[PDB]
Amino acid sequence: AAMQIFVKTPTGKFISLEVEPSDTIENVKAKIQDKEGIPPDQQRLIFRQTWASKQLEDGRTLSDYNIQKESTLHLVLR
Amino acid sequence: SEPGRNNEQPGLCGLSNLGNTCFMNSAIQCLSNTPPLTEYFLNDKYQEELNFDNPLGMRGEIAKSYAELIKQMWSGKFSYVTPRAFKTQVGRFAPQFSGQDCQELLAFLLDGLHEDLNRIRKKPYIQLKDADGRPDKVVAEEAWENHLKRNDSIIVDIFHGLFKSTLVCPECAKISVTFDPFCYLTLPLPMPKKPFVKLKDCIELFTTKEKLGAEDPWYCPNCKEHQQATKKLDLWSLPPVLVVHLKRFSYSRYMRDKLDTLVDFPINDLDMSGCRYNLIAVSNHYGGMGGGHYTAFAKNKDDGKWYYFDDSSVSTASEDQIVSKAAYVLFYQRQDSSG
Ligand SMILES: [Ca+2]
Ligand SMILES: [Ca+2]
Ligand SMILES: [Ca+2]
Ligand code: NA
Ligand code: NA
Ligand SMILES: [Zn+2]
Repeated sequence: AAMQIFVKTPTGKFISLEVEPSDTIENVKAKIQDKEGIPPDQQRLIFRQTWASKQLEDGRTLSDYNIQKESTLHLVLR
Repeated sequence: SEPGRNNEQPGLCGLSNLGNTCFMNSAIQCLSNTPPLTEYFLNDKYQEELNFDNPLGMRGEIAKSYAELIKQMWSGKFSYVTPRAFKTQVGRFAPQFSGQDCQELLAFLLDGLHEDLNRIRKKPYIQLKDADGRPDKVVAEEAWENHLKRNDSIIVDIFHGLFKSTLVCPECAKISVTFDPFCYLTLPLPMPKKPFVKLKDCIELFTTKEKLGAEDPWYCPNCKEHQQATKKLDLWSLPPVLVVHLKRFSYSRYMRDKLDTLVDFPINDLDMSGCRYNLIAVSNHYGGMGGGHYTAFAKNKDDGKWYYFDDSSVSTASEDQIVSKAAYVLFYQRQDSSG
């Protein structure tokens, strides 16, 4: 089940995360904190698809957004 | 007795500006004059399809308050309404529209109406695939079925199409083909600015192979890195209502101007990928110091005539006025048959 996804920071740096589809958005924000030191309350995560630009919210899973292996999330400071 | 309450023709209803909300009123007028969508709400088809538990939805509140606004605008009891209740829900679920760009609000409403009305109540997680050498019809059909397994709504029915995406890694030359849904198209305009361009040329630009910018690389699985691949899009399947956004804000921000090209777009019979489209609505943008002003042209479904909507004011229009440099978002409806 384990898979790699990427987060693009505002700098343009690509973070690599190890996740599972069942991981919560809060847990993803925690993993981003572990690596970048950005507190989760300041993180805005966007999943840019060809038909939607969805903001990932606490209480959902990566699976809720159909995040795929090697997907990229955009991180915005806000 | 009541400002705005006047017996009027249904749909000929303006929207008060709440303070820089004309970007929202213009979008609403385009959606209001999308006949399959308005008819769906006025006939109360939405009540059975509200999705209150959708983890990507707005608890049904975007669809509910949109439906209530549409019912006011098409009741016949108003010359304009003040969409406070709708604007409150938009700000609640998309606070970026508080204190804007008409297109970005449209994208949000198309997304929010879709999820609030999504017929899939328990979505399966689906690993999406690329072509892997299979014929285009096979891969496209699989992609549409995968889309429908998670996304099945009046918004999908009306607005969602498919294009074929071909990505080529510049380093390993691997080719990756996917079929990807969309709910509107953003068309580039020629750079440097030309004074006149047909809409078909901007569509041609859209389907031209372009190297991805260094700010939007694509992960190559072979190289195990993000690469500046080239991306080529082909319009594969076109929806009954095609929303066409003209990318007028193509200048770097310091220029503080837009591409004011006269884009000549058809009123009747825009032909694309074997489909024939007719214009039903236009969002206009007029330049101005504080982000400018948005208005709309739209064809009324009950009398077939064109009208101009400027916030609370509604007036008759002619189609000869509609192609102007102010045109920004175009709504096209597919013709049933042709020839
Ligand atoms: Ca029509
Ligand atoms: Ca015709
Ligand atoms: Ca004409
Ligand atoms: Na952690
Ligand atoms: Na980009
Ligand atoms: Zn490669």
